Amino acid sequence: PPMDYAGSRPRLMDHDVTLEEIHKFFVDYMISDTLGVISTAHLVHADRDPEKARSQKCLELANLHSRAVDFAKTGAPAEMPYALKPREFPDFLERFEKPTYISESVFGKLYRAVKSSLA
Amino acid sequence: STMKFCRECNNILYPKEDKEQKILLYACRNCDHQEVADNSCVYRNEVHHSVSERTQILTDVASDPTLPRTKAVRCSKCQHREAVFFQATARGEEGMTLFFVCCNPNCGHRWRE
Amino acid sequence: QREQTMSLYLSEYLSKKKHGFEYGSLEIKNHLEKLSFSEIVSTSMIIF
Amino acid sequence: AILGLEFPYEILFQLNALVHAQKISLFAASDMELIKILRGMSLETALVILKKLHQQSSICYDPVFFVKTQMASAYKRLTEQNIMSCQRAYVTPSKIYLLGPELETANYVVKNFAEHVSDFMRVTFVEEDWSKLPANALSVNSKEGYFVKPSRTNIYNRVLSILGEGITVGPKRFEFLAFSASQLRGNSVWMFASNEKVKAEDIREWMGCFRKIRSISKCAARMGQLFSASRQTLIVRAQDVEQIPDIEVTTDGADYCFSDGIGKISLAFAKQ
Ligand SMILES: [Zn+2]
Ligand SMILES: [Zn+2]
Repeated sequence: PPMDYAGSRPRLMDHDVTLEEIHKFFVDYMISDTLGVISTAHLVHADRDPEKARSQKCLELANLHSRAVDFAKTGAPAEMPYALKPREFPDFLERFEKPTYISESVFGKLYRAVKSSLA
Repeated sequence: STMKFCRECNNILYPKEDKEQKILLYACRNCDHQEVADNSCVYRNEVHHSVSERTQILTDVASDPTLPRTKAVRCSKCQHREAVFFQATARGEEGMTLFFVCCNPNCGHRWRE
Repeated sequence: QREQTMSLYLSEYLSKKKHGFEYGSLEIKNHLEKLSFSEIVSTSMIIF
Repeated sequence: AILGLEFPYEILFQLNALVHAQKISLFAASDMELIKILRGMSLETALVILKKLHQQSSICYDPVFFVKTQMASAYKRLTEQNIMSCQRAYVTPSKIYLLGPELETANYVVKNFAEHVSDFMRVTFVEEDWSKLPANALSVNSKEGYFVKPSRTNIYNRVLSILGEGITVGPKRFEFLAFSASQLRGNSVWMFASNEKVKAEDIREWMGCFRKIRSISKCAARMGQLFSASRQTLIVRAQDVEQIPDIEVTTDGADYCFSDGIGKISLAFAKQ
């Protein structure tokens, strides 16, 4: 069964916009914007543990990703936890500075095959 | 709750209503002196519920209840499931929004719904 | 007994909505809790 | 105030962008001889020599010798392929960078506002290395009291002041109009210089009435959604409208709506 699509409650002001709150929202979009890191963390976590996309970690990651996608329409920050960060990256990424670990999943097999083909 | 004394009799005045004059007057029962009233106010009391004097300390009246605690929501900065939830209005928003404050003594983090 | 403690449990259909149990409990508390009129009024007076 | 003349805005903007680039220093272009020479000259040849000097990668120490040795369509372009010239500005915490009249696609606003093409300016906020601003550069976290309270930095106030007052380049001052949904992720925003004929408020009230929406993010999204590139067609009046009921089913206490953005069209209208 698919995940629920129930979004966050809308935030309605008691007065009209004074052209300053829109600027505050625009500036605040730069901070607490974890849209790009949630997908990478989910991919890394799915690569690491077996029976991927079945544990509660993947469900929480999907919920956070949906909330972050909905952040553009409703002002609800994603609030990415610190303990959910990957801290490890597979071989098929451009994060050379970050620690790189050998991946043994289907993506790792594809990367090994393409490396053997190009070499 | 407003008592005044006549300038001639120096006794307590009793409020009364005159049908012909249709005005508020004060008269004392000792001397026949009816003075004019000011502001047409005969009673004024600040509503206070301190009827149990010298008894609210021994007996827990529970005037300020404690906020409820839940163990379903999980905090972000720490992996602690216990948090307090309550409803309060925002700075400018209209309506009630559910808040969450982490109960971990070492976390001290609060967030919205 | 004067205290007459009771116990009410929430239904299982509120789990579908996000944070449904908390909202339901808060609505029930706001609905069936006594709030006297004296706690709302600040100044009481009689004017002719 | 140093110039104090009728110098054109476009040439001044090109010179300022050239100074911003690592081609000519500020003092080398602030001399009286350069402005005196460039004040009286044909516009097309002046633009040609300016772009010829700007395109060279070498740092030109003395542009006077270089410029001495060197010596309508917008409407049809918009109607054909929506080709417009836009001024792109990069705002950094240290300085500002102007790219210039880079040719790009056209949106709906410039279709009905094709006169003030130079007034539109795309402004994005980046770091010194023209990268996305990190989270620690704005509102760093700090624990004061019982709970953690974020503390705004000077860059936050600088961005707020820039968005409020605006950028003053020559005889212009660009205000804030709106930002699209795509630009919100890219940290970009449109700016328009106020003019006697039309101002920012005029376009704001012409696009629509946004006081009905009481939400902050929703109002901005609905104001900026009318900026995607689209091709012009015929005009449809308001008398050829109708209201048809939609469908909505509630199962297991969940509101599920089928008709979210669906619609109907005829064959003659599709052919037209
Ligand atoms: Zn008396
Ligand atoms: Zn916590």
